[PDB]
Amino acid sequence: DIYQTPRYLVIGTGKKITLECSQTMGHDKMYWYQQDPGMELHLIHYSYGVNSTEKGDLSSESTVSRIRTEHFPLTLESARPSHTSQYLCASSGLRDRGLYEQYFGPGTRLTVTEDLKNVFPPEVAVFEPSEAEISHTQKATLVCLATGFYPDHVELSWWVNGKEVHSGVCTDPQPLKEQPALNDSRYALSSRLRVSATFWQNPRNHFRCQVQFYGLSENDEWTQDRAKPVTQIVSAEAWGRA
Amino acid sequence: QRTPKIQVYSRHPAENGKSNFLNCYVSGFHPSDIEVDLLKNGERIEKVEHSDLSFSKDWSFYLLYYTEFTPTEKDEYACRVNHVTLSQPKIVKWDR
Amino acid sequence: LFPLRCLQISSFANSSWTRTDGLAWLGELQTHSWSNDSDTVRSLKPWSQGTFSDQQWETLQHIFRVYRSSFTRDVKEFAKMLRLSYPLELQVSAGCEVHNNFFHVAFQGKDILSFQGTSWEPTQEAPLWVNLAIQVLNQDKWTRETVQWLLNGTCPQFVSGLLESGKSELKKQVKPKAWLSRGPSPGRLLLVCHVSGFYPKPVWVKWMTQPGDILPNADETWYLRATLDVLSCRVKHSSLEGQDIVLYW
Amino acid sequence: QVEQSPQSLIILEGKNCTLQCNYTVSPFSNLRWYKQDTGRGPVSLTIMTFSENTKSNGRYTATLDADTKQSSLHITASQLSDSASYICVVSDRGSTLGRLYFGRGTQLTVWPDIQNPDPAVYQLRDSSVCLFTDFDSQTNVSQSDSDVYITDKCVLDMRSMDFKSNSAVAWSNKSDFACANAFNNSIIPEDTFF
Ligand SMILES: CCCCCCCCCCCCCCCCCCCCCCCCCC(=O)N[C@@H](CO[C@H]1O[C@H](CO)C[C@H](O)[C@H]1O)[C@H](O)CCCCCCCCCCCCCCC
Ligand SMILES: *[C@@H]1O[C@H](CO)[C@@H](O)[C@H](O)[C@H]1NC(C)=O
Ligand SMILES: *[C@@H]1O[C@H](CO)[C@@H](O)[C@H](O)[C@H]1NC(C)=O
Ligand SMILES: [Mg+2]
Repeated sequence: DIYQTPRYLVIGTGKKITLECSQTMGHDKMYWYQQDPGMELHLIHYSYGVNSTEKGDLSSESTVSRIRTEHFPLTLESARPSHTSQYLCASSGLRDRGLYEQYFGPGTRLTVTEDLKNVFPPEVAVFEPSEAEISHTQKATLVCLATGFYPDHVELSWWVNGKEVHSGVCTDPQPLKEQPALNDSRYALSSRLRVSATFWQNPRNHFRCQVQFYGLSENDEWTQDRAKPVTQIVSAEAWGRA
Repeated sequence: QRTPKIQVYSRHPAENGKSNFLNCYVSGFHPSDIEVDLLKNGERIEKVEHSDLSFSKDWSFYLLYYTEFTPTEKDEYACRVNHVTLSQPKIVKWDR
Repeated sequence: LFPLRCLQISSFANSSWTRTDGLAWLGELQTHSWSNDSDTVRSLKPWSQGTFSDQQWETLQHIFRVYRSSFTRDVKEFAKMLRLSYPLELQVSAGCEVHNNFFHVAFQGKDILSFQGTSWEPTQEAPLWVNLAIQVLNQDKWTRETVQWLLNGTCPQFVSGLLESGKSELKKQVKPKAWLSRGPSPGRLLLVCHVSGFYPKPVWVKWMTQPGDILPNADETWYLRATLDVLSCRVKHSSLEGQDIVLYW
Repeated sequence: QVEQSPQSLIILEGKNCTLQCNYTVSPFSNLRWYKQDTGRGPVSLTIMTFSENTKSNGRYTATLDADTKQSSLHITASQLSDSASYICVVSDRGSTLGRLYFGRGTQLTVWPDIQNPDPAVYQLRDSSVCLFTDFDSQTNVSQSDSDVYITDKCVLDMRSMDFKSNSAVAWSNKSDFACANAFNNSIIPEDTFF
C-alpha cells in the first residue's frame, strides 16, 4: 500500500524534476531516502504529517511538499548529472504486533543526461542453438541480445509460444557499456533460454524475445529527424528448426 | 509572563555587632531565567549562598538567597534582581 | 499527611543550550536534589533512602539518567514538528501520598497534560497542538507501563520506607521567638510584628491586619511578618503547648 | 552506531549461513531485519524487542541478545533466490518520535553446486556470438579492449527437470572473431571443448 510513479525516468540537464509517492493508508510519518547503486540508504527528507517537511541526514539540492496526507512529492529545482540515483519512499505505522514498522515503496530510477539526442531505443536480435551442444548435452540454448540503448532502463522477458516462462532463463544483472570511455555511452544486455534438444527441433515452436524500454514521454521536446525514442517494446524471434 | 516579588529580612533580631543571617526571597516569577544579587553599601556581595530553584502550585518559581553578616549602624544592605519582565533592575533595601 | 513531590525544570535557550534540574520534597522537608551538571540524584538527609536497598536504589538511579537525556531530545524534536519557538520552559510535578498519585506537565507555566490511569491525557483548557503531542506520546507502550509501575508501586513503597526512617525529623518541634518594630508611616503609623525561627510550618499570628507570607530560613525554620495600620501581638504554635506568645506595644 | 558483518560473502546453494548485526544505540527499543533484491525496495523480514530472544519468518530466523547488543540472522537451506542485500536497522524509541539507524547492508551471493560440469564453448548464428556454458562456480569470467564485449557469469535453472548451469556470452564488432580466442583473459579449465 505504497506507490511510486514512474518506475524509470530519463531527463535532460538543467530541467525540473518531480517524483511521485503515494500511500492508501493514513500513516502520518513518511520518509525519502536516496541510494546510490551498491551502497547504503541515506535519509534526505521526512515528514511528521501535513505541512511538516524536515531536511534529513544528507544535504541535497532537493525539496519536498506535504500538502495532503497520502502524497509526498520530491522535487529537483534544476537537475544536474550528479542527481543520477535511485530514490525510495517509505512510511511508519502500527502493524502485526503492537509496534510501529516501516514499509518501503518500490522505488524509482532516475538518469540525468546532458542532451536528449543521446537517447536511443535498443536493437534486438535472437541467436539460434549450436549443433555441437545438441549432440553433446541433448540441450539447446537460445540467446537474445539487446544493443545500442540509452539510458539503461530496460526490462527483458522470454516468450515461449505466446506464454511468458521463467524456467531455464537467465538475464544479466546489469547492462554493460559499449564504449566505457564516454560519460554518455550506450549499453548492451544479454539473456539466455535453455530447453531440451527435443523441444527445440519441433517446428511448431515459436521463440520470441522481448525488451521493454523506458524512454521519452509525451511532453518532451524533440527537434531531431529520427523518431522520438519514446517508451516502447522491441522484439526478435525464432522458429524450431530440424 | 510573571514578575517577581522581592522580600528582605533577617534570621535574628538585628543587634549592632552581633552575628546574623541576611535573607532575600524572590518569588512568583516566570520564566526561570533570573539574576539575583545581595548588595552591601551598593556593591554585590560575592560570597553568597542560595537554595535550589523550585516552584509553587501555580507553576511560578521561587528562590532564597542568604549570607552571614554583622549589622552596623552605618552599613546599608539591599537586594537587586533583574528579570525579563523588568524595565531596569529592581532594588529593595533592607529596612532596619 | 506527607505527600512526596518530585519536581523538574527543563529550560531550552536555543536548540543547542539546555538545562534540566530536579528536586524532591517530603512534606516541607527537601530530601533529594539533582542538577544538570551531575550523573546522579543526590541524597540530602541520612534517611533519604528510606527502606530501599542499594541495588533497589541504583536501579532508580539508572532510570532517571536514561529519562533526562531522552526527555531533552524528545522536546527538541517536538519543537520542529510543532514549530514552536525558543526559548521553551517545561516543568513536571510527580509523586503520591500514602493514606493515590499524580504526574502533571506544564509548558510556559501553564498546564498542558498529565498521566491518568495508563496513558497521557490533555488538560481542559489546552491548545490544539497538544493533541499532536498526546497522539505521539501514547504510542510508547513501554514508557506508559513504566510510569504506571513507578506511581502505583515504586513510589508508595518508597514513601513508607521514608516515614519509618525520618520519624524524628518529621515529628520535631522548634520554638519561635518574636519582636515588634516601627515601619514607614502611611498622622498614621505602622506596627510590624516579627515571628521567626519556628518549625513545622503551620502557624497562627494576628493583631488583637495584614498577615504576611511565610518566608523560609536557611536552616529549614520559617519566618513571619504581620503588620497593622494605625494593641498586642499574639502567636499560637504547636511547639507552644497552648501557652501563646503575647507581646505588647 | 549500527554495524553489520560481513561486508559481503559468497556461498553455494543448499548451505546455511549466519549474518551479524552490532549496535551501540542507547536507549534501545526494537530491531528489524530487511531483505533487498537488486533494483527493488527492502522487504520486512522480522522485528524484535528486548524481551524476545527469537523470531522465525519462514526459513529465516533472527535472534537478539539485548545484553551484548547483537542480533543474528540465520538462513536455513540457502537457494539462488536468497541472493540479495540484507539490511538491519535499530530504533531508539517505541514511537515515531524515534531515530532510525541503518547498517551498510550485507551482500549475499548464492551460486549453484555444479556437481557434474561439462565446460564447452559454442558459436550460435544470427536471426555470430560465442557462448561459454556449463562450468562450475569456482570458475570466473574476466572482462576485456573496446571492440570486444564479454558478459558476467550467470545461472539458469531448468526447474521442470532438476538442472542448473552457468553460462557467459561474448561477441565483437570485428569480422574476425573466433571462439578459441573469445575468453582469453579469463582462466578456463583445461578440458574445455571446441
Ligand atoms: C516518580 C515517582 C517515584 C519517585 C521515587 C524516587 C524518589 C527520588 C526522587 C528524586 C527526584 C527526581 C527528579 C524529579 C523527577 C520528576 C519526575 C520524573 C519522572 C520520570 C519517569 C521516567 C520515565 C520512564 C520511561 C522513560 O525513561 N522513557 C524515555 C525513554 O523511552 C525509550 O527507551 C525505553 C527503554 O528504556 C523504551 C521506550 O519505548 C523508548 O521510547 C522517554 O523517551 C521519555 C519520554 C517521557 C516524557 C513524558 C512526560 C513529558 C511529556 C513530554 C513533554 C511535552 C512535549 C511537548 C512540548 C514540547
Ligand atoms: C543559545 O543560548 C545560550 C544562552 O544564552 C547562548 O550562550 C548560546 O550562544 C546560544 N546559542 C545559539 C545557537 O545562539
Ligand atoms: C546540561 O547537561 C548537558 C548534558 O550533560 C550538557 O551538554 C549541557 O551543556 C548542560 N547545559 C548547561 C551547561 O547549561
Ligand atoms: Mg492522520
